[PDB]
Amino acid sequence: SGGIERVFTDKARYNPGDAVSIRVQAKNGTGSSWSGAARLEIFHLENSVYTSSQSLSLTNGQSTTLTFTWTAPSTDFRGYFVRIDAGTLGQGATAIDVSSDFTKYPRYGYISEFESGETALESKAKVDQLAQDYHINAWQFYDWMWRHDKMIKRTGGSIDSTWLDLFNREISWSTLQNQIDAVHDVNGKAMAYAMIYASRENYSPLGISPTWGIYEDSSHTNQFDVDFGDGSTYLYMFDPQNPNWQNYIHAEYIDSINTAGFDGIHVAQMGQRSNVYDYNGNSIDLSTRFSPFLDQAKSVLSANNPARDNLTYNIVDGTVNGWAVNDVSKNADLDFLYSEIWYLSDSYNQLKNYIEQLRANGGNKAVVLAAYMNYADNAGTRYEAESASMTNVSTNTNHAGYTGSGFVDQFASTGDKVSFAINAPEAGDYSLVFRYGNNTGANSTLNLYVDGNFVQKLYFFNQSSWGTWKHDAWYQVPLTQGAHTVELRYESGNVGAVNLDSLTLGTFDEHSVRLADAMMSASGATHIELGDDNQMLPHEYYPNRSKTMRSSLKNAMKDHYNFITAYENLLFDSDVVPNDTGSQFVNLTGVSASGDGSANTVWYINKRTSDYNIVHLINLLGNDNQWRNTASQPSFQTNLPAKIYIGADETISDVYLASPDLSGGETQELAFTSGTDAGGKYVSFTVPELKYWNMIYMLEH
Ligand SMILES: OC[C@H]1O[C@H](OC[C@H]2O[C@H](OC[C@H]3O[C@H](OC[C@H]4O[C@@H](O)[C@H](O)[C@@H](O)[C@@H]4O)[C@H](O)[C@@H](O)[C@@H]3O)[C@H](O)[C@@H](O)[C@@H]2O)[C@H](O)[C@@H](O)[C@@H]1O
Ligand SMILES: OC[C@H]1O[C@H](OC[C@H]2O[C@H](OC[C@H]3O[C@H](OC[C@H]4O[C@H](O)[C@H](O)[C@@H](O)[C@@H]4O)[C@H](O)[C@@H](O)[C@@H]3O)[C@H](O)[C@@H](O)[C@@H]2O)[C@H](O)[C@@H](O)[C@@H]1O
Ligand SMILES: [Ca+2]
Ligand code: NA
Repeated sequence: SGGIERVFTDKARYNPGDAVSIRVQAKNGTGSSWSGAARLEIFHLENSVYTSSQSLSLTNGQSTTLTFTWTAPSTDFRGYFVRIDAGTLGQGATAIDVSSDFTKYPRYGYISEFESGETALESKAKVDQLAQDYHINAWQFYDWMWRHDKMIKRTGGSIDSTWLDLFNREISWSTLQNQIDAVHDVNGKAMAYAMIYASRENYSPLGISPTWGIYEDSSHTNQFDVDFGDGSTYLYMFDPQNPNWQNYIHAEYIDSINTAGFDGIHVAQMGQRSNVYDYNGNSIDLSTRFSPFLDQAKSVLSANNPARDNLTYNIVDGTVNGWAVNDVSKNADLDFLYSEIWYLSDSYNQLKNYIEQLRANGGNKAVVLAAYMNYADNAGTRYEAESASMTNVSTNTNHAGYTGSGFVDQFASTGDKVSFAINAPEAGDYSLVFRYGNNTGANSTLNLYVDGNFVQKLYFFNQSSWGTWKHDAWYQVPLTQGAHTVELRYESGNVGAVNLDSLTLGTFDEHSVRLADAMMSASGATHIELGDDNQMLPHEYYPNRSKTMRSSLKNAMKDHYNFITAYENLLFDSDVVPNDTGSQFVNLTGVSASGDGSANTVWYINKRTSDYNIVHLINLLGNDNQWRNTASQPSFQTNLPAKIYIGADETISDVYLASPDLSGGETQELAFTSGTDAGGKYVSFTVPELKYWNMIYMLEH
């Protein structure tokens, strides 16, 4: 098997003029010798712009790697599709982005691990995989810093080679510096995460004054804080418009750029706080105070280094006219916009409208969303704990909300054990996720053994009652294909007790993820969801690996990111705008349609540039209108008729459709007819295949 195994480029973005080196990795699986050619074609949208061929002979079972050189055309900010054809050996694809500045088309990843064991080679590997497979061109470095108010730890004037972060992880300077070097190698940019307004506890001896702080009340009595739950460890919050706090923390931003080599600062925040005072007791609206900080930030960064002055800011809890949404997106000197969605834009449609507001408020600046998929779902293959092998503990049913036929109780003493026999369909990482109850008044622990080896002590959090199930006890392990044993053991020095409901191989649901990303991108945004060593982002604490992508979803992602890179001019460009105004329409014979992402339908979103009329179809057949929750496989459709009404205005030369779902997102020309109905001007064609997302672009001349 295989054929064309990988297609990718040495770097994630290129400048105009750069030599671009397309690699193609091929392997003959057909138990025979093979001789033929591999043909390279590169398109800018509908138009072929380079073609080339190389002869290829391979014995039975032989692998090789071809290289095709290309030069990036001098028009800046253009994306290209890439096809490789090898006849009977197979085909493949990738995409190329020619853009001098990543902030126009951000494809944002992350890094959250900085382990000392990590070699420069491993660091390059993780960066290289994301850059090659998805064209990630910027990375958010998460929880790299020592302290929030002192990001680089020094002993005298000497940088400490390792340090411990607020959750006691060991951060390595050299690992960090290697990863940054690697990001740069692929023409990546590196964004340091940093708060706008946070110090850590016991701040006064770092010369920070409480008089710079924000307060819950007007007697300067309680400083807004963030409590990490151990009585020691806190963030304290400060006034973004205070000139001393700006002075202090912008000097840290700069230290970070200049010492670590970052290309900018990803500024975070906690979200909405109400009834906010300064030290002196003047009531203040915290939501208008971020962009004066950000303006000042931008200006001291651009003065320090125009090449490394990138800036974004987390608009937390995003939604149409959400807190700080308007002030930030309209008045902050940010290179691009960023927003963490929680529960105010739960429908595909609501989230579309938020993206549109953002894109409109910012002057078609790029928007990136953080939106952790399947966040509330225990998604993946479930193994009931009542159906496993348990010792000195028995099943029960006497507390509601379990899955299956019950759960294992009284898992409270030495020698108690539960063994699950699981199958791993493919070698890879697996998130072992346990659903459980704990009402002992504290944290509870068990020891986790895989195939007879201990792997980690595991914490089970205390809860409001034994009626209440959580599933935030997990650990991620590598596994070979085939059978394995996963075992929890109550041993010596384990504490508390738990009811165990089940084990789950925490898995992102391909269906929901494909839909969510098509929506986001048709709407005009990107999604930060990939990082470290091909992990997908399950939670706001980025080191969290309670879900894993299986290979089926990895491939769809490679397709998705190929797609949004080749078609970035049609998806993201400065002049790409909705057609919401007017009153347009689309008809699909056989299937319901909607313009507002209604449940169990197909969804048209109509957009335009001056060159093209664009309609995205997104297949919500068989699924609700919520973007985040898991979903069923939608009803794929074949040879489906459509008619798109337009205006008396438009004349349409050709019709084109590309989809990540089909031939890796290559563009097909479609046959079609024109004319007029009672409803108005119209055009018509058969959509050969709709799976999750088709984009229809129709050339207007
Ligand atoms: O205690 C059990 C708990 O453990 C893990 O979660 C840990 C916590 O993650 C988050 O808080 C840590 C986070 O706090 C600040 O950032 C918050 C937030 O900032 C936003 O702007 C940004 O978009 C987010 O990415 C970021 O999380 C600090 O600035 C940051 O340095 C620090 O990393 C979360 O808010 C807390 O709720 C969690 O306790 C497990 O992953 C989890 O399952 C478990 O419940
Ligand atoms: O302060 C005294 C102790 O308090 C805590 O003890 C908690 C218990 O932990 C385990 O039980 C887990 C179990 O808890 C409930 O059962 C409550 C009672 O219900 C029945 O009467 C049962 O037959 C009794 O044994 C039990 O007391 C849940 O309903 C059940 O689903 C859970 O699995 C131990 O088995 C108990 O002996 C503990 O009391 C705290 O953990 C201790 O430190 C304190 O000693
Ligand atoms: Ca169960
Ligand atoms: Na859904």
